[PDB]
Amino acid sequence: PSGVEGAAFQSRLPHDRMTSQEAACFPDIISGPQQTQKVFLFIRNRTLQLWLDNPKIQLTFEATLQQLEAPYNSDTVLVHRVHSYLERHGLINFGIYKRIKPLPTKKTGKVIIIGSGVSGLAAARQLQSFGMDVTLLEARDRVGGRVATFRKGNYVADLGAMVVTGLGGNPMAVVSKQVNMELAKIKQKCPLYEANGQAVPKEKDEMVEQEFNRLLEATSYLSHQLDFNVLNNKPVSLGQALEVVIQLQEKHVKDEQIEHWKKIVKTQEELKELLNKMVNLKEKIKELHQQYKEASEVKPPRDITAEFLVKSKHRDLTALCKEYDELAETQGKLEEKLQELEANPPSDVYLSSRDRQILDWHFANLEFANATPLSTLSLKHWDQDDDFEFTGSHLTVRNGYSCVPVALAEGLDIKLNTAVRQVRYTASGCEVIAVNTRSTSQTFIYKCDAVLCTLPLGVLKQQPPAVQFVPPLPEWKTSAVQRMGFGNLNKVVLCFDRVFWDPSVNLFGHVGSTTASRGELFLFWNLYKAPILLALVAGEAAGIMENISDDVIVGRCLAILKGIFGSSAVPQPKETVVSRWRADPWARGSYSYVAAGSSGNDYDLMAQPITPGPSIPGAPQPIPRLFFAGEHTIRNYPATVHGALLSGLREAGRIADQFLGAMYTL
Amino acid sequence: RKPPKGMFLSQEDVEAVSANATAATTVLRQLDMELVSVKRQIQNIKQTNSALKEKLDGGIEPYRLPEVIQKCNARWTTEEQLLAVQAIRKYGRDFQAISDVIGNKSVVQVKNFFVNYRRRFNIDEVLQEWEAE
Ligand SMILES: Cc1cc2nc3c(=O)[nH]c(=O)nc-3n(C[C@H](O)[C@H](O)[C@H](O)COP(=O)(O)OP(=O)(O)OC[C@H]3O[C@@H](n4cnc5c(N)ncnc54)[C@H](O)[C@@H]3O)c2cc1C
Ligand SMILES: CCOCc1cccc(NC(=O)c2cc3sccc3n2C)c1COc1ccc(OC[C@@H]2CCNC2)cc1
Repeated sequence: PSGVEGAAFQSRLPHDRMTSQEAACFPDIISGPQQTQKVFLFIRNRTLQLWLDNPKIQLTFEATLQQLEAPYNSDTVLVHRVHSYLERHGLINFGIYKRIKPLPTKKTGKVIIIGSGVSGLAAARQLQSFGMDVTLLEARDRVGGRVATFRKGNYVADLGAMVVTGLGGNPMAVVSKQVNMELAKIKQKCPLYEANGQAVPKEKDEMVEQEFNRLLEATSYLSHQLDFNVLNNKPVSLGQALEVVIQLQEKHVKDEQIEHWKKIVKTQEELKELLNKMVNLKEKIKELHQQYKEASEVKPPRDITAEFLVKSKHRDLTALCKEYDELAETQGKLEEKLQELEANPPSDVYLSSRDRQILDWHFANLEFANATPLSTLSLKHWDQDDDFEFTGSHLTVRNGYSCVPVALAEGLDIKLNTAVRQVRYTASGCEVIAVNTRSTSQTFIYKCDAVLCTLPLGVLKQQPPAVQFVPPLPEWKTSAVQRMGFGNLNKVVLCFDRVFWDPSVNLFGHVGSTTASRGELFLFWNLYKAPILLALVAGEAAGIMENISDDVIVGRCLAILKGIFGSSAVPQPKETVVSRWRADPWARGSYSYVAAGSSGNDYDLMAQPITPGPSIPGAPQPIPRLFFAGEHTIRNYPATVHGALLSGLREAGRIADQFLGAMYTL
Repeated sequence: RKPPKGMFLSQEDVEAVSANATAATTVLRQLDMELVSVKRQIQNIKQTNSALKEKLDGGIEPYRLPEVIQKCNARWTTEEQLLAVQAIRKYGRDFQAISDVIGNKSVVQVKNFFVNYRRRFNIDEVLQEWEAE
């Protein structure tokens, strides 16, 4: 994907098409002739290209126009409208750049942003870029929110967001050019090591992996073509579907066994009547035989009745024995047809024992990817964001992912250690109430024209509430938060003296001994240049591991990865840290997931800003005062950092469009 | 619109597994019972089989007797019509079961032995007491 169109792809827009948003902004173009919207499309993704070839500097309207050409540079009022459209919604001139034109001397309007997570930093950074004053309010003593790197000495390991998922169509493909981000590459191959400590053979790996995958598309079949969705008036989760396709497959294996042995017997007793008819054919071969020979011992001469008797009974033996022989060959074609019907037994079991704790390992890292047990994931919608996943391959950030938010926080006033306990909004304005989180008596009152809420969805689910809204949020939002899922997954990072593992493998797994513990330290990660290994606790294990001590968790670590590489082959780590995200009051979880009974629409519902009621009854209805960003907001890029900053960018654009007006709709 | 591999999923069973909580276990368990059931039926029938398979030891070979080699003869001496009318008295219209007892007459010259020496041998009168019984 290159040319002026490669910008359109990289910017997550169609090329030959026109999105609903630019339709709202450019209704004349979309309702007009085909040619005019074609030229508009060109102008759009062209200026996109110019921004994408050098993200490290702001491109102005005077930077583009002269680099267009007829008959595209002919209409300037339109290229002004498209440039002033794109920077507004953060498709161009976003993130970190050096701006040629120094900022407005006086700001316009006021918004305060709750929380310094990357979505909040994007929103505030571009709102400042737009000529508004912004202030950021953090409960934490540091920025970055759910991107958190551990840095001690040369040891850096991130407990938050680690890998970027593809660079194709990634907004952070440009920030990786804006900030110093050395993107290394994970290596896809994962060896699975059993509970004994020695690796699983390759044939078993392939067998269980393809089986696993095919159970997944089995579930997809259940949803889409069989509409197996509600059960007992309750929505089904892909955990339940996985167990029902597993059960159906085991069931089949059984009933094909029975189908096989039924026909081996039903050809076998069809041998009964035949050789019963053989025994009671033979005994009369004997009786008639001594009849014949006692007839032939009558000695000549004979009257023709006796000669008749001997020759007739002679034929009666010489047509009887042939109906012994032909069905010794009819028999003879039956009884040797039972040992090949024996020699093709159907598979003894659908699935055996030890392999279930391997396929359980695959299920486990599935529960890791979604940060929740498969019991909770909506079967229909859990993969809904898979269509929008990027191209290229997943890249780790070795110097730590905290380099990007601290890079954004440059130039903004972040007020750290101030926890917002109340958000108060009406038609005249907003005032939020904060508390210094060190000395909790000290209270702060901020007033502004709008507030943008980056609060993680876990803290919004908190009951009794950590942040009170006056007036309370409307039911349609609060219930959307209630039915949305929030997952948990945690990392144990271990710091040794040197590498006792294979430097070639970046990640290696360990299969648990039961379905219940399948998420317990199932895979380990060597992605870092220091002697750093970090194992992931996920699934339902992550929730249980938080309330038990750290030294027993690292104890279970070293226990596991001793039997992997040998007992003396491991040191004991200099220092270790474990994450507990669900216990974090500023997280209350890890990232979101669509729960059973939820859907993608809920994300949409959580993006919708909230307008107050009219102050004086009978007044013109007020302006939306309260806005929402964060990973739980962007629908088709949820639970990612790129999705977060995309939300922050778009609602920086929406805040601006409301309080600065939109001059690009002419 | 089809399962990805040799997995089988279609409506009629999934409702049988979802009928209640234990429908899975109760649906595979009586299948296991019906499996070992017919399996013991097998081993039973095997064991009855080997018994009369033992009863068939030696085949019929002591009761086989050498086959007669002969050439078909055109005419008749007087014995094989006295043989013939007796053979059709016991047998009737089964001719290759007559051609054999005579033995020097192949099949087809037994049937033209049904329309010529007839009212002499009174053959249709001897043919219906093979029909009476
Ligand atoms: C273990 C883990 C691994 C992850 N790995 C990846 C990954 O590999 N790739 C990826 O794309 N994404 C990953 N993510 C998810 C990603 O980190 C998040 O989606 C994103 O960083 C969240 O940004 P945010 O601004 O939306 O939320 P946050 O970063 O949580 O921002 C919210 C901020 O508000 C503050 N706050 C909370 N309560 C209050 C309060 N009462 N008053 C004032 N301030 C408050 C918080 O301190 C926080 O700083 C991972 C997440 C976890 C937990
Ligand atoms: C392609 C297989 O690569 C294996 C591998 C190795 C090392 C790190 C990671 N990957 C990671 O460490 C990782 C990447 C991302 S993005 C959000 C979380 C997260 N995690 C844990 C991976 C797997 O990559 C993904 C993992 C989870 C995931 O989730 C899908 C989205 C997130 C929630 N909603 C659907 C997507 C890719």
